Amino acid sequence: RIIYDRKFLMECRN
Amino acid sequence: EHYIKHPLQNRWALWFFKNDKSKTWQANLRLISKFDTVEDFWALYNHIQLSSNLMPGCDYSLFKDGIEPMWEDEKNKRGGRWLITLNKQQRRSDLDRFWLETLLCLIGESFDDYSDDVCGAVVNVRAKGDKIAIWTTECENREAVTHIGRVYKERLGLPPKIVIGYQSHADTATTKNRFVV
Ligand SMILES: Nc1nc2c(c(=O)[nH]1)[n+](Cc1ccc(F)cc1)cn2[C@@H]1O[C@H](COP(=O)(O)O)[C@@H](O)[C@H]1O
Repeated sequence: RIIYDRKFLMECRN
Repeated sequence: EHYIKHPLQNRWALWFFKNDKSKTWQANLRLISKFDTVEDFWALYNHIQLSSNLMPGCDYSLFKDGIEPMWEDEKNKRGGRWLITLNKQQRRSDLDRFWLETLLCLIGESFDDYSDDVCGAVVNVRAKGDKIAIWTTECENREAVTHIGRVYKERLGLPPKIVIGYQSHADTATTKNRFVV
């Protein structure tokens, strides 16, 4: 099951 | 890993609603596009208007692919939603913050085993006061609904003073809270 942290997702934004 | 996009658990579809009184509610609801990776999500989010900037009467909806963002959908008709009511001062301070947090809770599968009960989320931009909601598949799944509500409120950073409600879509299409958190 694929889960992502807020922090990881924010790091990807740019 | 050097070259592969980060996949999401689900493919998601972003929808846009603009009111046009000459059309059925359904016909005003239009697909922007779909994505199933983190990079593709940011590619979409980064080019579209902040909610705070839409015309009054517009919605965004982000729903799992195969689930239409309407209560008639097989996966919505027995469900309901956790509702966040904003006032006019929160359009400034909270709307866009809260909405992005909401999207991240969806794409990141933030509700453990009960992320499967999530159908989607919608932001209503309205002169009277904005709303954000997360829709879940079954208003009778007390543990699922209640776990999603708790974690959502935590993620939004809402103080214990603020209480939010969950309403079944049956009631709404006919409003009382089945649960509050
Ligand atoms: N057939 C149909 N009509 C919908 C629908 C829908 O899913 N299906 N919705 C979206 C919706 C779905 C669930 C809710 F709890 C509240 C709103 C709004 N509408 C229409 O817009 C009116 C205003 O709703 P809104 O709060 O989305 O601006 C509703 O009373 C209804 O006539």
